[PDB]
Amino acid sequence: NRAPTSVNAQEVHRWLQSFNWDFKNNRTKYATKYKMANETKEQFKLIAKEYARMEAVKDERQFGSLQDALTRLNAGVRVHPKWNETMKVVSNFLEVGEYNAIAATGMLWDSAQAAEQKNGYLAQVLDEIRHTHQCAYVNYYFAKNGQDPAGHNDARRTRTIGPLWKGMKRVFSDGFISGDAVECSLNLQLVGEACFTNPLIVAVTEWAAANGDEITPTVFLSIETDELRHMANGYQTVVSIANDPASAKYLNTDLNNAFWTQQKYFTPVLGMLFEYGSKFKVEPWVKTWNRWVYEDWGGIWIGRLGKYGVESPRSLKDAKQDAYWAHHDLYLLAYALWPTGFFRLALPDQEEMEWFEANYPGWYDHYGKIYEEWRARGCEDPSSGFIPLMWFIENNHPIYIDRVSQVPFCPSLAKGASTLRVHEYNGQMHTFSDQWGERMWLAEPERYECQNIFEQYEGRELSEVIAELHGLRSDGKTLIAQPHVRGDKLWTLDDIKRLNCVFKNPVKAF
Amino acid sequence: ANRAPTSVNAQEVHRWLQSFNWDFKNNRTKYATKYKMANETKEQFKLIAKEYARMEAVKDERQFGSLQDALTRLNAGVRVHPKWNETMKVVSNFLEVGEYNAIAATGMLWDSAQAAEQKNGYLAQVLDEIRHTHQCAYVNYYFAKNGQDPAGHNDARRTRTIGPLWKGMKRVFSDGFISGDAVECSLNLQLVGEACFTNPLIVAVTEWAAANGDEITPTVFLSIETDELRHMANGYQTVVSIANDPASAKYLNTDLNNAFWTQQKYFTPVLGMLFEYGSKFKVEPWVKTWNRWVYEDWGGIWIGRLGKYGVESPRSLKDAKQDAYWAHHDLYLLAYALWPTGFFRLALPDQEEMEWFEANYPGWYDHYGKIYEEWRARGCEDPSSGFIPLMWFIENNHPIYIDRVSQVPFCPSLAKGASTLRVHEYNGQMHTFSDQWGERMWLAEPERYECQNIFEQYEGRELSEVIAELHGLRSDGKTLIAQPHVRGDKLWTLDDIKRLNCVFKNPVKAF
Amino acid sequence: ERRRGLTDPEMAAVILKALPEAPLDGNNKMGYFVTPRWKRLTEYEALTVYAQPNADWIAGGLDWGDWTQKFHGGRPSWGNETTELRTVDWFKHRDPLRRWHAPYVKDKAEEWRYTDRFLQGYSADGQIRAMNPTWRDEFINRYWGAFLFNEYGLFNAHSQGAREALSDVTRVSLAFWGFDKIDIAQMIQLERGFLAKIVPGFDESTAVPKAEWTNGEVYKSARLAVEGLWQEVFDWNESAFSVHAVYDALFGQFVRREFFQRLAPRFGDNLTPFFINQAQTYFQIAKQGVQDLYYNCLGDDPEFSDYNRTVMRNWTGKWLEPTIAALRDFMGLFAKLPAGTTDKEEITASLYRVVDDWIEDYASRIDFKADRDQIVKAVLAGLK
Amino acid sequence: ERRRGLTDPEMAAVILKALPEAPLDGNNKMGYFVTPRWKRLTEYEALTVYAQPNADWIAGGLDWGDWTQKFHGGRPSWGNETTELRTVDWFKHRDPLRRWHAPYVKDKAEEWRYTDRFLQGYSADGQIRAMNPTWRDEFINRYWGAFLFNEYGLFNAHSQGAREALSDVTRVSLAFWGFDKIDIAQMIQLERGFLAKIVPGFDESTAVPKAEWTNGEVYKSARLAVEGLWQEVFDWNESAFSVHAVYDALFGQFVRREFFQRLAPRFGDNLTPFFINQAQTYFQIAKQGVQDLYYNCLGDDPEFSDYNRTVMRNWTGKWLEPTIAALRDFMGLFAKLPAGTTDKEEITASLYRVVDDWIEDYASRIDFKADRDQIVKAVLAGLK
Amino acid sequence: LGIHSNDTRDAWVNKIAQLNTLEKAAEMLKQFRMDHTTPFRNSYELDNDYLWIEAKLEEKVAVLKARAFNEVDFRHKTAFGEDAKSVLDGTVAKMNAAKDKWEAEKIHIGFRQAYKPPIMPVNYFLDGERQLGTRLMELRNLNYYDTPLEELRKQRGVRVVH
Ligand SMILES: [Fe+3]
Ligand SMILES: [Fe+3]
Ligand SMILES: [Fe+3]
Ligand SMILES: [Fe+3]
Repeated sequence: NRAPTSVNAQEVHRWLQSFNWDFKNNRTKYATKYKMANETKEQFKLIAKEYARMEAVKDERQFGSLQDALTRLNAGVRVHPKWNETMKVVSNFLEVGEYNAIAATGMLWDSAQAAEQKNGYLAQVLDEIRHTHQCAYVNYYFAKNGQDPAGHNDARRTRTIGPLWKGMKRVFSDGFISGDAVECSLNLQLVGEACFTNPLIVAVTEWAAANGDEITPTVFLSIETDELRHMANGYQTVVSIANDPASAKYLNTDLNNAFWTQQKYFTPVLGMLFEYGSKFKVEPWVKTWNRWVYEDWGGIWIGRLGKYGVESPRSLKDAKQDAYWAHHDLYLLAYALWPTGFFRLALPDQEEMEWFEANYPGWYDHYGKIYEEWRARGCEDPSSGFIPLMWFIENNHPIYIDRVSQVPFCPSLAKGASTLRVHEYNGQMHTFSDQWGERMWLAEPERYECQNIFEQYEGRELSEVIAELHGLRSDGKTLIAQPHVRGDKLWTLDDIKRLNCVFKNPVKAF
Repeated sequence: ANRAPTSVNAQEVHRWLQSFNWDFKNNRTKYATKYKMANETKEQFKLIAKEYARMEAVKDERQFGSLQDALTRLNAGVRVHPKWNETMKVVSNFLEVGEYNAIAATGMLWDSAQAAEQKNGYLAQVLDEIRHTHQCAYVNYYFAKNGQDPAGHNDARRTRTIGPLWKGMKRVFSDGFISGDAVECSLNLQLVGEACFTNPLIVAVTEWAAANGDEITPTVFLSIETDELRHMANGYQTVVSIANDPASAKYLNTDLNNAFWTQQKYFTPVLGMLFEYGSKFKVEPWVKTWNRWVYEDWGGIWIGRLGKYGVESPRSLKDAKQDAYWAHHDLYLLAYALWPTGFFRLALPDQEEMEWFEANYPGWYDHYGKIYEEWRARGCEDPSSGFIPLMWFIENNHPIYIDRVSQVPFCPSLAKGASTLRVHEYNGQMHTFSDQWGERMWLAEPERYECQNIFEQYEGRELSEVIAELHGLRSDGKTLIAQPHVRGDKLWTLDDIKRLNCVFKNPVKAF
Repeated sequence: ERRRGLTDPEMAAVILKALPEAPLDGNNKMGYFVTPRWKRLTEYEALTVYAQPNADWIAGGLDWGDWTQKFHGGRPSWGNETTELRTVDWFKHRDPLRRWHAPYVKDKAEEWRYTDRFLQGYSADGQIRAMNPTWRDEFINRYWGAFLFNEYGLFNAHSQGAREALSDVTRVSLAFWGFDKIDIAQMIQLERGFLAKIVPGFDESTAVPKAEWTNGEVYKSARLAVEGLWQEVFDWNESAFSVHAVYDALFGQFVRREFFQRLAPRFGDNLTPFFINQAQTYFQIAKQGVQDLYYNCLGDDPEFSDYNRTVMRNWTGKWLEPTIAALRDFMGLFAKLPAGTTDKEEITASLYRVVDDWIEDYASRIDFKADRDQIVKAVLAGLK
Repeated sequence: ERRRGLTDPEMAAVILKALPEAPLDGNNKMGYFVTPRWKRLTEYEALTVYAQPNADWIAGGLDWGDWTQKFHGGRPSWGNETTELRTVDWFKHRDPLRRWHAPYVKDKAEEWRYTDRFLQGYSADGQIRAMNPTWRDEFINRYWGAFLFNEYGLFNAHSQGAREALSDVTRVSLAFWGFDKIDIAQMIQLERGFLAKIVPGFDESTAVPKAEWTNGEVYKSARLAVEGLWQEVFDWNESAFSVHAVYDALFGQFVRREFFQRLAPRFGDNLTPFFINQAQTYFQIAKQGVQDLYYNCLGDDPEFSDYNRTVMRNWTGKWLEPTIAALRDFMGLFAKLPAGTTDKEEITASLYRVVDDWIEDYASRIDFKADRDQIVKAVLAGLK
Repeated sequence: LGIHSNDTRDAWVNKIAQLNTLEKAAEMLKQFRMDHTTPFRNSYELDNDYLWIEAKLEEKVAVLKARAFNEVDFRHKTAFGEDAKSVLDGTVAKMNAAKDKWEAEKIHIGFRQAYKPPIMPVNYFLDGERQLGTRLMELRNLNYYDTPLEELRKQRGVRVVH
């Protein structure tokens, strides 16, 4: 006996701000330099039920897409081998990033005092759970239906053999949750998301489509549909701490540290995975990097925060100076260490060499010469008895690991930054690749104690390390990682054992 | 707190569905029927409304998520051969009408059944037929929204009423399913319709579509297919329930034979025409497919299984074999001759298709290929030629008739198949028949068959007037929906059809 | 293995070479010629309207000519002779809920899954410990169970309409209403089975409720009305109207809202109200549909408004007496409750609520002159 | 425009030329190394377990080495120092409902849409006409409204758990439990807003319920207990266990089930029980996960079972006294109901039901010695 | 030799298995943390194994404490018998009186080394972590980039190797 009536999410969110009540111990449980205001609002007026409905619609579309049309089309098989190998690393590393984003957003939700800011953070927490499961499902699907399951099916335990995993862990695991909650927000939301993760997702969809992959676009566009709320969350954090003198004291320091942290790893790794892990090229990494950092983030996004005192990072000039050759050097080092990965890597072919030379003049005389020498020595042939690390050792080109960033570097052979800093403190020696990480460590040494692969594996034979960490395929002899992407002449653990390659700590020579 | 978590599933509720019906004097079917569906007839699938809804919802979510996300991103709606786009117009619309009339037929069967379990099976089929109607409608909707040629996909429901193939389609999947005895309607729909043609036809269509770059049709039609086990169970249960009534031994064989002839008479030529002539890449000759469908699949396994209740193979089956070899080639000759009356674009066979036809149907060339080459030389595809193949038909004295019962057009003087014509004058009106079975159907049941054919409705009207009046034009307002080719230029307009000066005549006024 | 045109290089190359530069037609809307009830044509309207191949001699059809095959004796596949009501267009009806098959099954599946979760919580939570044993054993088992046969008969009253409805919109609406009726009956049975599971000694067999329905006194006239509405009405429009706008709206509304939805909670029964909530939701949806079909389209018909109103008033007068008798007989169920459960004032107020709601929603939309006092007094005549 | 490798003939040809004949590994199961709890590995376990990159020094971790970056002063990103409970493997916990994100959101979205349909049906049916005015104006508006702050505090108690959980399975479980808590609070507010919509004079502002929560007597000790559980506990395991296994199980169960779910029906309020049913379903769902994590995995740990049981008994002793105090204070809500709504016997029986359910489900699973008569006598001190 | 299992871990597990009193176990855990777990550690011998051995010692000490203490003591005392609240308040006061960032870092690191659970109850220890970390971050991040790398190297007392 009335008009049919219902209450929507907005009419309930209208009264959410009043939910929190004041008592003596109503404060954040974590250490922080900033005081978040308690009148902060959120751009999106969501309740638990409405958020569930929104996410369920997207999930039904993506999973109906994956289980009917993409499966019927063999879309998981008809993908270039190089891109299939690349998606292992990309999907698993994004999965770890989203997982640690869950914990980071939980810490942020603890920090916030306004109920609306808390609601936004909780929505992002559920979203990061969704994104974790989506990336895990990309690996799941490519394992069930892909042309090579190894690495997709056991990435969560084979990630731990290779060196790139430590840097990935720092950027998307420890940089997200370890430190001031505002600093963690800057790493995750203000810098990690606005600068890298979102354009990363879009560009990954572009490159995956170029290489016959339709599973990655299907999952990652659905992932990216959730990013407006997270960008709003980062903006809300910066707004909520903008009225505190602690902001004027510390916010620019935190933002610069977060920017350098993220860029130091996402400059070389992303470009290397794109340009060397793909057959069909979409765009040189230098142009994409310049557009992402100087155009989209450094110019527009950071400019939007000028009213709250946020300044452009002071290390942006250094990042640009070092961003030209970083991924080529990182790929040299990563191919030299192919046995330690959980993916198959391919040497550049003639077409790829010509594309590299066209887009990066001077690339050949250094990188192409090295790669052609490696190929002429049989880096791809198991009977050759050669892994490029042998070439590094013969030519007196040590490979170090940055104590802070965990990124491998070869200062005596790099084209980009070629500075090495070694310090001895309390019976230990630490090697740094730049001034910013060196300052980070000198300022707070106790935060940076991760052992690198050369210390954990010091004095151990490579085959023993690979065997112990389960780096083998189902047959028990063939390695997950290979120096090529063809289906024949795969390297076995006996091939690695015949080399007799024993890990050494490069710093002992000092 | 204090108990174990418990629930009730569909089976535990269905266990008592048979007692829902109670006995009162007026508890009987409202429709005329010779048979008596026995009560205490059980159903194979234990379903309640909510469980059925859940299982259909899973499929719907999967299918629509596939269509809205990956197939739209891949542009799969455009990257389809033009011939298959034109073929899908007809296929989707005609199957949609079949499913829609199946809704009413299954409602009639639900009225007829006396056991609550048979009623439940029929009700589940009713909801399924609604689902399939909306699914075929959605195939047309998607191809109109995203395809290379929306016209015909976007108005098939009112532009189908111009051409002659629609009348026969209506008889098979519209009037055959709902007009007549409820058991006869079931035999047309379930025992013969689905089991013999529609069931295998859906999978065959998905095969031919996949071969032609079409991914929308497989996506929708395989989900449609996932439902047909319950419908086959419904047909089996119908035949079982009427098996013990003495009327079965009198009437079941006659009804089954009439239903089989009704279905085959239309689907033998039409399906072969649509498959072979409406596609670029061929999956299989229609002769082999038909032969596998009717004798090895349906007339064998299926009717062999049903024979234990007094069901026997139709007596017109040999005549169907005799007439099925050349049926679809003749039908396409006629259908192309009348291309202005369709809601789809037709094309002549090309050189590879002509060689494929002559390889799979020896002797196909000297008749059909030579006629098509004559037409192509006459400029049948050129709007400035002023020639439509109907003009050649009239010139060479090859009149086209319309079967009074089946509504299938036929040209006896040119057909390689039946070639038999019957003309009777009864009470001032003349009727033309192409077979003995339809002639007997009309002689026994004259008041059931009274449909006016296109030559009677259109008698004396110029072709352009008919096309314009029925809205057979594109959004331009002058270009026709139907074309004699599938190219993107040199399309015919209403002005060309008007310049032809083609005026429909009644072929039976010559007698 | 199979080579697909979309993915296969050579086949895809041929297909792409055959494609035109732009779509042959700029009109990419699949129901552009349908008159939209709302601002823009909806997906439901496009997928539904005009799916029925009616000729122009059935009001609103777009085809021409007679049916290809008719019944023995010549009655058409579909025809105007199957209903009393006339109209200028049978395709004018729109379901106010914009409800085609996909959304319908989606909603019912949501409700099914939520019901399963609720039952698991209710059993694991031990909420049965509060229910009154007498209410559960005597009224949930026998009388609420006896109502499932009323719902089943109302469901079966829809077969004539499912076969004879003269448009696709009307057919889909009628089918959905009938499916909702059968769903409610099955939900009653499901609750009885659940109670048999969690209450030792409770019998889920329908023998007792069926004996009450077919041989009892409170459901006698209700059973007679259901039988008449089901098997003695050959007009699909009469079946739908009398079921959903006369008999259900009064008797079923009183039984669900004013006796079980009202008295069940008083006995510590939060289980029956859970299902009666679904029944009421279904009733309100069906009521929107029924009002749209019979009052907005046929009752407000520009050319047959008065005649349709006369016909519906005749039907209301015909089926109101059996409905009043069903209510009068069901009144006897109040003397079987424990003393003090309810009194005459509450019963009278609930009857007045149901009658006034009916008069507002249905009786007044066709100008049917109904005396609320007379109807309520007639129903109360059998209170003892 | 853009050429795709799956459909473009040249790119497709190159890709197909590069492919191998058969997959390079026969093991097409992601997470084949995860130990399955059930017969065969599920998608929940394949997608969830080992997603957290723990090292071996955190029980069950597969990685090695220290954290790359830690807190200022050396606090690890994750560590064993953040909880009292010790385990041989933190990844052993499996949610019995096996719900990862997709099923969780699917269920909650179904519940939301069914809630919307039910609210529309309830408003259209005019069932608000039978609800008692005093109950709606005082008890739904003020006290039921005040309970949403209790639910909100219980929700906020999950923050440091969502940050500090040492396992991805445990983290997902904790996040889902907290999200359900916030959902319950927002559903209480949604019911208040609905009543404001369909009842003139009803004020949806949270000022009255919030004043009752922060300044009234009935919820004083409940508010104190919630504040302590939320902001005074830095152990995520203690927070989750004490919220769900001690405080919620007793106080929230009595409030939701034995007062509002029990007394709302007596006042014609079928609207509050609809949302209390959802709350009870959420509670019974979360209970299985709580028992699996704290009794199956930690309490029954092969090497730390005795120690974990000692710690959890310590927590129960710590947090039972404030829970009993909250119940004792809430006992004063019976002095405000209209006389005759309930007697002392019904209250005592409900209290015993709640306490017995707690002892069976939780207290006895860790060998905690609880006297039901002692507890109920202590709680009833606040009644008479 | 092994990443996850080796002779050092086995020997330390054997050594741990023979702690029977809570006093000895707590003393061993404290000495281990002083010797092996910080940048200020006395030796980097166990760098590849110290975290796992520390976890094993922590488990042993936690079990022994739970056995030895009562509920109130287990909630409010450290393994050495001190009042956790008094220790926390004293450490927080010393941090608040800290003059520069070097003293603050020393205080926070020493607190972590000496009172990390299971030596101290988790509630008290994490509250102390909150407050001490707030103070230390405030002192450290003030004028972060003003000191040149040469002077910062001198302040940290590092030997520049290359
Ligand atoms: Fe994310
Ligand atoms: Fe994000
Ligand atoms: Fe169908
Ligand atoms: Fe069917």
